[PDB]
Amino acid sequence: HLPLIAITRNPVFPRFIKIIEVKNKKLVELLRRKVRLAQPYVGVFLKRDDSNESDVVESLDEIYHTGTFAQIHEMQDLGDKLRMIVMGHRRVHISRQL
Amino acid sequence: MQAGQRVVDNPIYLSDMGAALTGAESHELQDVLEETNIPKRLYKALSL
Amino acid sequence: MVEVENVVHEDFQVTEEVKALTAEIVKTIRDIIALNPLYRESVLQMMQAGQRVVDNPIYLSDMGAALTGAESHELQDVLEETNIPKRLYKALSLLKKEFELSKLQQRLGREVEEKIKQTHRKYLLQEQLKIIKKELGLEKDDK
Amino acid sequence: LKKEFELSKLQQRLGREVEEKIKQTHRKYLLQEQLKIIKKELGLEKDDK
Amino acid sequence: MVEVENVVHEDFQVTEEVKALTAEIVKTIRDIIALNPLYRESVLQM
Amino acid sequence: LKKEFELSKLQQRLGREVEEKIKQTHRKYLLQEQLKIIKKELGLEKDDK
Repeated sequence: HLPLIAITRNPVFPRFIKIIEVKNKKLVELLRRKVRLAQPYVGVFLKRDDSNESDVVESLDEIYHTGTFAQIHEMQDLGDKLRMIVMGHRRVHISRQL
Repeated sequence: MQAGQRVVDNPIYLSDMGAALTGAESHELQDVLEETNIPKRLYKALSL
Repeated sequence: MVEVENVVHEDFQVTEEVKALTAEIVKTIRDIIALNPLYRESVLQMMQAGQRVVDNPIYLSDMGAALTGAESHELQDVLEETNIPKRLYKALSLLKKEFELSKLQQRLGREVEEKIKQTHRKYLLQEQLKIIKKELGLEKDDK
Repeated sequence: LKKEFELSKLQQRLGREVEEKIKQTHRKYLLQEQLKIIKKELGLEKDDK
Repeated sequence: MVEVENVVHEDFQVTEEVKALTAEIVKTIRDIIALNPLYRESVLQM
Repeated sequence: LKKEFELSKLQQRLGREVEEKIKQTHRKYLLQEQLKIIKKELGLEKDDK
């Protein structure tokens, strides 16, 4: 029960290290709320055709049903304020993502 | 990471890393993900 | 004077494998700026194809084609082209056309300099031969 | 092995010696060249032809 | 022509101080390839 | 440590003595080696005098 992450033109092939640098600054709020938790983690999904930032937050069927949970490595934030590292570790097909 | 070392204890992960080199659009990958059987995805990958 | 923004820019809906030629354009630009450094290479690191910050691909292709040293006429010719792969083909052609000359000049410089080295190195050997013959090949003294 | 080794080491010493002679040539030329420029800088000196 | 592998190779049973010379043989080989490099040095590490 | 160092010492001395006895080969042999080096360094054909 977390908002979907904004891939923003970044394909994350299974078992393929990837970096995500969204231009929006609202996902960092979610990144700071997870720091006090014992185990740090993030989930990974892929976006469908006709990318739209308003559709990622408005409806939840746009995203495909497959998903890939994985563990966070380390934050850097060299240039932007949202420099998360992503990985394709555990593929999953959630019964219902909504 | 070679195939002659027999250290590829989880082949699916290596095959996914190898299939990532394909230039097919992401949607096509999702279509490959719909496949459950292993030879179906292998044949689709070869076709790709 | 009358003007209108008739900037045609058709592109295929499926935009996954269409940026691979762009990948080859930036690879040729990386080879042109590495083997023939013109400008700093930090700008290529600032504007990458993996950042998804290329909101205007036509502009990115033009900026990449701008490093080419081809005459202005060629630029006009690239603008005359309407299809997108034709201009990409021409931009790559401009890059390779410059690249051959660059490679010729670089090979020639290293080759000519090595010829100078083989000149003077053989002279160093001849100098050692003389000095060793003018010293070791004596009984008491030359004078 | 030692018989070859002695000749090899001899050749290496001999090569460095010729190279050091080139250095003793040019380093003194750098010093003397500096000397010349300073001697040329002292106004109008040094009887000419 | 008749032939036989008369590869003589006598060695003393006590093989403790006989390998001390080997250390000098490899030290001389390392000095031959280090001070007068002829061949690659990867073969000596293999 | 004493016995092993004594082995290394007797070997180092034996090797120094054998090496000295090999250095007994005269200097004419060394200059002859350099002479052959001169003969196979460049074209032998001097044809000057």
